[PDB]
Amino acid sequence: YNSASFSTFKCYGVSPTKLNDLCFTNVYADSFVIRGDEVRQIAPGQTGK
Amino acid sequence: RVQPTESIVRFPNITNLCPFGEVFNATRFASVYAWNRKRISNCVADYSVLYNSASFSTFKCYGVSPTKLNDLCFTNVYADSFVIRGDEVRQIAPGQTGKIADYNYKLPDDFTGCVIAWNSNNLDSKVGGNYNYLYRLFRKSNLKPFERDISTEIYQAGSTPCNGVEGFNCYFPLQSYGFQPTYGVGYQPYRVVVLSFELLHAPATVCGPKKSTNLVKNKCVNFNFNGLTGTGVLTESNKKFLPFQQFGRDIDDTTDAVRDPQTLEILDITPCSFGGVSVITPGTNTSNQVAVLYQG
Amino acid sequence: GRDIDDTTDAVRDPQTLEILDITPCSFGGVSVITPGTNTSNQVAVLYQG
Amino acid sequence: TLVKQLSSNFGAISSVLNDILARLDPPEAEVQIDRLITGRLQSLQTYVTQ
Amino acid sequence: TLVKQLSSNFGAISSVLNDILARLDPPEAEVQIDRLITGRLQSLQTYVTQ
Amino acid sequence: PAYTNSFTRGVYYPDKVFRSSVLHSTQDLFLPFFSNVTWFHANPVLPFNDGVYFASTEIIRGWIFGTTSLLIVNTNVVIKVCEFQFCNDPFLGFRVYSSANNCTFEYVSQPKNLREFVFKNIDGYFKIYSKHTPINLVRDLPQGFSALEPLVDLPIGINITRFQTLLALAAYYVGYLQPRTFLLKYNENGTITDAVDCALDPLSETKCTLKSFTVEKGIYQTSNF
Ligand SMILES: *[C@@H]1O[C@H](CO)[C@@H](O)[C@H](O)[C@H]1NC(C)=O
Ligand SMILES: *[C@@H]1O[C@H](CO)[C@@H](O)[C@H](O)[C@H]1NC(C)=O
Ligand SMILES: *[C@@H]1O[C@H](CO)[C@@H](O)[C@H](O)[C@H]1NC(C)=O
Ligand SMILES: *[C@@H]1O[C@H](CO)[C@@H](O)[C@H](O)[C@H]1NC(C)=O
Ligand SMILES: *[C@@H]1O[C@H](CO)[C@@H](O)[C@H](O)[C@H]1NC(C)=O
Ligand SMILES: *[C@@H]1O[C@H](CO)[C@@H](O)[C@H](O)[C@H]1NC(C)=O
Ligand SMILES: *[C@@H]1O[C@H](CO)[C@@H](O)[C@H](O)[C@H]1NC(C)=O
Ligand SMILES: *[C@@H]1O[C@H](CO)[C@@H](O)[C@H](O)[C@H]1NC(C)=O
Ligand SMILES: *[C@@H]1O[C@H](CO)[C@@H](O)[C@H](O)[C@H]1NC(C)=O
Ligand SMILES: *[C@@H]1O[C@H](CO)[C@@H](O)[C@H](O)[C@H]1NC(C)=O
Repeated sequence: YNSASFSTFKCYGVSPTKLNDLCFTNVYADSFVIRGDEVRQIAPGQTGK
Repeated sequence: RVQPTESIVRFPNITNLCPFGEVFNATRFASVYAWNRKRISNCVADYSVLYNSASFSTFKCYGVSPTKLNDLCFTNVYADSFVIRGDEVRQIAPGQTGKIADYNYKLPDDFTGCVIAWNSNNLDSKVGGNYNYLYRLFRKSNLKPFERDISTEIYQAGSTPCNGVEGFNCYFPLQSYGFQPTYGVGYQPYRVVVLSFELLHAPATVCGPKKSTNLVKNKCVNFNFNGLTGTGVLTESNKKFLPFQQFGRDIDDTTDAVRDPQTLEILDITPCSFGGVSVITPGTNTSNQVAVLYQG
Repeated sequence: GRDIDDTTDAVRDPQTLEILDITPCSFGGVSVITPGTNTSNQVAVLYQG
Repeated sequence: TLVKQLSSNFGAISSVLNDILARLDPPEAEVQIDRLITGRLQSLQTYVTQ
Repeated sequence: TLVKQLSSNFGAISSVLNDILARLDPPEAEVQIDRLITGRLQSLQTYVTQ
Repeated sequence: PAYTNSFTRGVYYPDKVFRSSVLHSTQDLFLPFFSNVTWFHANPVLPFNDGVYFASTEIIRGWIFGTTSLLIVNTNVVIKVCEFQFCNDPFLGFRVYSSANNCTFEYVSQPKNLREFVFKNIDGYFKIYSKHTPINLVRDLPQGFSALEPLVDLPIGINITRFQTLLALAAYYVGYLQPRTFLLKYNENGTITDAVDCALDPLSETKCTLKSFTVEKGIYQTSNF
């Protein structure tokens, strides 16, 4: 969060400030490149191309 | 044991009826983050007429039976009203958590009373969506039992001090609802009235409809003085009560005196005679006679 | 470490690898030594242990 | 002590049977009267042993 | 024996009080706390009788 | 503003029940014994932490409470409780407020001595106790017992933290109540006759433990350390 102003730093279901305390298992990482207008499409319960 | 003979009940002669319709179906309620408190006192209530008929989605009474709400007296019944999200109508209960549970309205862990809700998808389902109804999302800490907050300040998240810039890591603390008339049941607005009341605070006057009965004395009877139920022998005594005192106690915290609400006279209470029974027998080989001896 | 009755008696520092003893804080019972109310009102106080 | 051990809640809502019976339906009062019974039985047992 | 008795569930999920207080919500953790308290009072009444 | 001390003053009837020939232990807000009580002359903003023991030996009529709004004056009494606009010097001539915009509860009652009062805010009430007793010693709060009796119980429920006196254009003491436990002693008539502060001295705690006012020779266990 103390970085180069992540534009869409917004977690779902869990508060980002409480991420550190809780312990998860086997995190996956997905990386790709899209356009600015298409960033709003990446969200649970949302549709679009 | 000495069995009772008749029963007497004494409630104060109060004529005016508690205003309930002025609270339940009013013109417009308030938001969930700012809820008003209507205090009801000094009247004769009737919760059964609000129990039957009409159409209420939920009627859940905690710590008291809704059926028996018309014979016990109370002390300054409170009333709260607000409009709630459809899926959170069950989130207002003692103990259980939630967003609005700890950020809008937190009931105590020992709450007593009744939670009343009913459908409000007719007048509050505006075609464009009522934007007047507003809820809070961000707060530094959780709320306390029966706490309200109105103040709106820019929230702060970690570093990058906000001090009113509503920028990065800074959010407006509270967000609206929006009520389109075609949403599902999870989004549809609901209307909630929370009734809460304290039992042992003072000898108050709000009571259910119960006709009084003439006083009897020097007989083991059942009495009912303003929700105080017990069996005893009511006499006339000379103990001096100060004008503000109502009840009376003894060395081991047992009610041995009382003041009747109507006549305002001092009466004592003495338990009806008890005792064990012992039988003297000369043995069932010589004779079949006995001799009973009440002990006390 | 435990000694005879499943009570922790010594622990190891997880960063410097040192053994540290553990001893309970001091408790007891306050008592009042009085010569009688009908003789005086001066008392003395005894802390038990 | 035996008499004073009659104004304790023991975990119920009120230490009065005539109050509990006048505020709760039978389905939901026997989870309260039971706590009262347990507490008062233990009090009597201690008294008798002493 | 009185000291060693402090390491038994008595029906709760754990003997350590802090784990129960830091693993469960209060209104539900009250029953586990009450189970432990009942067990330990019944463990002190013995060692006084005997 | 001099400083004096109270001598077992400021005990009231905590409950509405009647007791006779009983030694009771109540846990409520009480003024601690031998406490340091201020002694003003004749009116700044006096803080209202939890309660106030206002005693005057008489010109002193009013008590405007609030945060920056209850009001009591002496017509006989008006208790208008609503938003006011207070002046720099709120005295009775008379300008104390500007208007009553969103006004609320308004109780007008029917239109050598020591006056003692106790004000409290618990769960939405404003309790006032009082007791008028004769005295011949000028100022210098005497030694004895005067159990205060309940006077009114206002169902107001507001946020009071600062109060100020309405001087009538005169000495009054102000002591603050604290959470303390007492051992009240009732006589056969139902009146409070004596009290013991169970947190003042070791002997007081010993008296409080045994539930008696006299202690014989010996050693007793009071509490834990
Ligand atoms: C990698 O990216 C993160 C995110 O902006 C930044 O904080 C970090 O300094 C970067 N590391 C390097 C070596 O540039
Ligand atoms: C609704 O208001 C009317 C007033 O005309 C009255 O029946 C009562 O106060 C309310 N009834 C219900 C069921 O809300
Ligand atoms: C109503 O009760 C009062 C006592 O508060 C009593 O004085 C009065 O006589 C009662 N009314 C009637 C009609 O008896
Ligand atoms: C009853 O008494 C008679 C004599 O008094 C004796 O012979 C007989 O055995 C007794 N029977 C019993 C059952 O006690
Ligand atoms: C942990 O890190 C500190 C920091 O330098 C170091 O002094 C210490 O030796 C380390 N402990 C272990 C067990 O490596
Ligand atoms: C205290 O002792 C004196 C003489 O020793 C006696 O006269 C008095 O009665 C005693 N006080 C009480 C309360 O017994
Ligand atoms: C009250 O406080 C003042 C100084 O603040 C002190 O001189 C005075 O002795 C105190 N009162 C008592 C009874 O000790
Ligand atoms: C009451 O007033 C004080 C200022 O005197 C303020 O700080 C506080 O937030 C207000 N509300 C409560 C509940 O104390
Ligand atoms: C008080 O009334 C005025 C108009 O007379 C109104 O503007 C103001 O909002 C009201 N204040 C409250 C707290 O209702
Ligand atoms: C109780 O009050 C009566 C009423 O006058 C009085 O005669 C009696 O002395 C009082 N009892 C006391 C002071 O112990």
